[PDB]
Amino acid sequence: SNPYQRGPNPTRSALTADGPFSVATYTVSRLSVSGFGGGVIYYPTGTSLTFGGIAMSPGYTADASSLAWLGRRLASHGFVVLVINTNSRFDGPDSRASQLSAALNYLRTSSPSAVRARLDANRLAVAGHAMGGGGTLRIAEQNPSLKAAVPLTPWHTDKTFNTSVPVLIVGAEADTVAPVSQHAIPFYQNLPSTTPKVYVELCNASHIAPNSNNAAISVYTISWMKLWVDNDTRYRQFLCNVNDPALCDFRTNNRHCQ
Ligand SMILES: O=C(O)c1ccc(C(=O)OCCCCO)cc1
Ligand SMILES: [Ca+2]
Repeated sequence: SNPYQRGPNPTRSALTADGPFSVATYTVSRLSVSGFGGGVIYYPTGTSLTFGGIAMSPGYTADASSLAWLGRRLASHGFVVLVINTNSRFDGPDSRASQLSAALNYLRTSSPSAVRARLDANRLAVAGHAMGGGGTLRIAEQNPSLKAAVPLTPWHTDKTFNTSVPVLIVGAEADTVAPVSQHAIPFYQNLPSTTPKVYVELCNASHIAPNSNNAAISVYTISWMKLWVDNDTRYRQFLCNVNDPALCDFRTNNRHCQ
């Protein structure tokens, strides 16, 4: 009945590992594009289906490889994921927003045929690590068509974003680079009260927790993307009535659960 629904009924165990789909990659060379530094597209193969798309940005001084595990994890659960490299490794968060915007336009207008055949360009979301997550919040403000945004241990000097795009922010308790008291939590609190939003804080986690395989990040990022990109309400169970011992803070206005 939901034409965008993919994969068997989820289990928490299943969302901590690569999913039902084989994954291929397409390397986007830096010279092949303008507006961002190229990157890697992870996309499902062995299938004739189409899937929503996600543009993902790494953080300060980092490249696409720092989120390669997450790009492949999301792809394997049924998404087309472009993890970008930036024009300069020292680009700030608003620059990363512009480069996410170029990456989304590339997906919708300049995709390789192998990517486009697996892509429903009408259903796009964004995600990002650190300054990349700052850029995710800025692009959510500009582009109301986005289905979801997931900033991972985000960093931004701007603390105030206006968007109706549903936002789930992942904070890291022990983050000294983007302390949650100065970034993640102000971001959550200053988002509109009418916008479906969730803040989770991983116990004992560091700023680099998003840069390698992480069960909690996998569960919440897949579930948020499934819920909003696919309208797949089967993933409400992991985001609602939440009792998760991996988490040491949880905040929501609960607008995503019905
Ligand atoms: O995106 C990241 O992971 C990230 C974000 C911020 C810093 C940082 O040191 O902020 C202080 C200095 C600002 C520019 O020098 C480092 C890394
Ligand atoms: Ca602002």
